[PDB]
Amino acid sequence: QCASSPCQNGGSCKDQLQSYICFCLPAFEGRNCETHKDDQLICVNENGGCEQYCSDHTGTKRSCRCHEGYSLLADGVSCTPTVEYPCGKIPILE
Amino acid sequence: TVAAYNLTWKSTNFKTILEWEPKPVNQVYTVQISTKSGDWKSKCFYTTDTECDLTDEIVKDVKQTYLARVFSYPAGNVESTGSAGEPLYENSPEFTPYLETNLGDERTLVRRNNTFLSLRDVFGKDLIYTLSVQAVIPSRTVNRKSTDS
Amino acid sequence: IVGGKVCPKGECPWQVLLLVNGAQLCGGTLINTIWVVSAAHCFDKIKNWRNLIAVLGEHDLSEHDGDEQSRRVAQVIIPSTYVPGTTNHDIALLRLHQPVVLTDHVVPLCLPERTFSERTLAFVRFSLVSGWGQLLDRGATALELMVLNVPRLMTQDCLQQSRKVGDSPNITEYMFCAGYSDGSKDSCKGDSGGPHATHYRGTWYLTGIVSWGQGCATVGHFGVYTRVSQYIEWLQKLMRSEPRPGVLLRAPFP
Ligand SMILES: N=C(N)c1ccc2nc(-c3cc([C@@H](CC(=O)O)C(=O)O)cc(-c4cc(CNC(N)=O)ccc4O)c3O)[nH]c2c1
Repeated sequence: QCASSPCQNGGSCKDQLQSYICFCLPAFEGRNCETHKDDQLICVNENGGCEQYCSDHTGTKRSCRCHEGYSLLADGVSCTPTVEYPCGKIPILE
Repeated sequence: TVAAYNLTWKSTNFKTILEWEPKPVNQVYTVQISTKSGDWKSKCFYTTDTECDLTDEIVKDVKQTYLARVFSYPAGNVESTGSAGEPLYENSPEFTPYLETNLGDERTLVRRNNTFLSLRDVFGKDLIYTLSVQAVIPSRTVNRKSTDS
Repeated sequence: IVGGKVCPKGECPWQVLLLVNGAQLCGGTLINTIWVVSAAHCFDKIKNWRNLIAVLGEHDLSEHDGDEQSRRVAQVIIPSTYVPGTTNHDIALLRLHQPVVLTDHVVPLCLPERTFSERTLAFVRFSLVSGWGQLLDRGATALELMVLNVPRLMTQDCLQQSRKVGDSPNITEYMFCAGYSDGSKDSCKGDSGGPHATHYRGTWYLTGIVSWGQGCATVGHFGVYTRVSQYIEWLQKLMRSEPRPGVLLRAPFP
């Protein structure tokens, strides 16, 4: 259980009734702090962090995109409208 | 593809894992968790494991009641969908951490501004003990007493 | 809309109202100055194909204020797979005669990319449905625009929670269910054709089209919406083709 240092990536173990509990560091999760949060940057995972569209690519980071009427920004994720009445925006709440 | 079954929530001091069956033969699983009226967040993307650590999410609001589901996809065609063009899944039981996690000054997997909270910082006056000691939360319906030392 | 509220004037700017000879027909959504998406079953009995108009900027059907814009519907395109009288492939793309002017009361709803819709919007829980249709199963249609926030369901759960029958259609992959089964909230007749809009990181997208249901707010039932994700390709395509010489047009689907 803990004697067998089961918690990876810097986690701490707590023994239990045979079991143990691993307290991970902010960037990992899993029973044994083994999954790395930082490696699931895919479009099925919270839209890749993109504001509007996401494209995953082979061996390379995913690219974020914007809808017609909007332009991608410096950050690479956010979109801004390049028009007056961009679709899906409510002018009286803008 | 076969749907997962026996989805269970194993939880102690808020470390919450969901487990299910079966062990997958040429299929993978992805899990989604939500609150009754929250959007669904996906986790353990296309794994072969039959467990998923959902601690990070449930400790955001330990007093919410979460529901989770597991999707099954053939491996390779992880875009497999069924007749109503959606992926095969199965739901878990609801889980209200604050009322169903098992207990064991202790730290819990609950975190506030980056640190961990303690059994009392989480249960305040709902936590009493026994003498050998047992921790009891009399304001519970299930898992009201911990184990002993 | 049974159980909704009044959509503040200007907050449902993509809402369209269709009328035949002055009489309320269905609802519809504005995707750009000359294109509107509605529900194919609304044209099953239109033998006055020119007396069909679409209104934008509309809010209160009793008074006229400075906001309404009206256009005739030049063409109505429905999937070649839609069978008149049925609920499957219940989508219609309407080409207006002249475009509308976008104003603070007339803005189009983003037609999302399919992948984005299936993978991200579909798991957003609540979306808004709107219209001037009946306020109770066989009650009075509304005068002011009504909007209702409904939660979406994956079909397994819909099938699992619905009281088995009526001579229902099936929930195909070209539909989806949203609503409540405790008979409190739902869309109703007169709302058909309008939108099911999802809010994602600041923009709104069209995820569904009010389509059918067992009554309106019937217990043990949810409302069924056309799943738009399955038609994006089709729409976009039609929106980039030559006008062809018909009022009703049946376009090949897929
Ligand atoms: N519960 C829900 N979420 C709904 C939502 C929208 C809706 N629209 C309807 C419509 C039902 C009908 C009935 C009649 C009834 O009163 O229930 C029918 O099929 O004859 C007709 C509808 C029609 C039908 C037509 C023409 N098509 C046709 N087949 O006759 C035009 C406009 C409509 O509103 C309709 O939208 N029902 C519902 C239920």
